[PDB]
Amino acid sequence: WDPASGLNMTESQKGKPANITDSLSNRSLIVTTILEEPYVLFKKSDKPLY
Amino acid sequence: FMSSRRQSVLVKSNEEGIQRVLTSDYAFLMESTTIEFVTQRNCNLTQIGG
Ligand SMILES: *[C@@H]1O[C@H](CO)[C@@H](O[C@@H]2O[C@H](CO)[C@@H](O)[C@H](O)[C@H]2NC(C)=O)[C@H](O)[C@H]1NC(C)=O
Ligand SMILES: *[C@@H]1O[C@H](CO)[C@@H](O)[C@H](O)[C@H]1NC(C)=O
Ligand SMILES: *[C@@H]1O[C@H](CO)[C@@H](O)[C@H](O)[C@H]1NC(C)=O
Repeated sequence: WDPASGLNMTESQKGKPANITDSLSNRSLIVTTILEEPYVLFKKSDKPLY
Repeated sequence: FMSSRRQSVLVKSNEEGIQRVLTSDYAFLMESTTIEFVTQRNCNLTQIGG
């Protein structure tokens, strides 16, 4: 510890390999999709649609 | 159809819903106990469905 810096931990250890697993996740699956009548068309409304 | 134009077609009362049927071209959705009262006091309106 050092009052200017803070905790400079030398944590950085090996005694056992990493705890469970890392993260592979959502990825949101972007879809290439054009607008075209009645397959994909815009909505009309009064309040703004975002 | 109604949520797109909530300013246009949706009204504030039963009275303002009957006046827009009598003047405009409109299909106001009442409850069946105040369709029976309107279609006796005014013989130019009707109940469409069941
Ligand atoms: C007879 O038909 C006419 C037109 O089809 C209607 O009367 C008018 O309808 C228009 C709708 O386009 C309204 O804007 C007018 O206000 C109506 N006239 C009146 C005097 O209210 C209605 O279907 C029928 N008119 C009758 C039975 O008087
Ligand atoms: C923390 O300690 C290491 C150990 O040498 C040093 O190299 C480093 O400059 C120190 N400070 C920070 C902010 O990492
Ligand atoms: C329905 O409307 C017509 C014309 O607008 C008028 O005769 C009256 O208001 C209603 N008809 C009847 C029979 O009451």
